[PDB]
Amino acid sequence: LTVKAYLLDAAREIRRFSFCPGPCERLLSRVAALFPALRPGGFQAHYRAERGDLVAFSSDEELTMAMSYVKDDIFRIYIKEK
Amino acid sequence: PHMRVRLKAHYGGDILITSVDTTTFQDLCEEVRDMCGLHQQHPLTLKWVDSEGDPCTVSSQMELEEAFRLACQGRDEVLIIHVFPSIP
Repeated sequence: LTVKAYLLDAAREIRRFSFCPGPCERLLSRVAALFPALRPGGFQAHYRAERGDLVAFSSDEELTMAMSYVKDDIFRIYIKEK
Repeated sequence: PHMRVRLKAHYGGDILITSVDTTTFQDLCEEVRDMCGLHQQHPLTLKWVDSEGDPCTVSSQMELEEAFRLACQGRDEVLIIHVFPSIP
C-alpha cells in the first residue's frame, strides 16, 4: 500500500504516504490534502506503463488498471496541474 | 517505531545540525526555528531523502510517519531530515 507521488517534464515535488468513498476518490483526496499547491478537481493523476509512457487515470477502473502496472512493491503516481 | 532524527538546517550559508529523540512534525519545526534563531512563524521546507535518493517533502505528521516506517524497513538508526527556511 506504499505510495510515492511525483508532482510534475521532470519531478518538481515528491511526497510519500500509505494508502489501502471510492478508491480513486479516496486516493485523489489523499493527494489533494498532502500537496499544499493542490486543490480538488485541479489536477490530473497518472501512472507509467511498462513501456515507460505516462497515462492518465481518473476512475476506479483506470486505477486498478494502473495498479496492475505497478510491480515494484511501490505504487508510483504522476500528477500534472490542469 | 520512531527513531532519532538528525536535523540539518541549511540556513544563512551554514549547515546547522541537532538531534531530536514519539516525534512530531511540529516539534521538529520548533527545534529548527530555535536552532536557527527564527521567528515562530518562519516558513520551512523539510525533506527526507529516500532509498532511491529522492528528496521527499514532509509537511505533516502523516508524511513524517511514512518516512519513519520506511526508515524502520531499511533498518536505519537515525532519520535524516533536511530543512530549508524560506529566504525573504
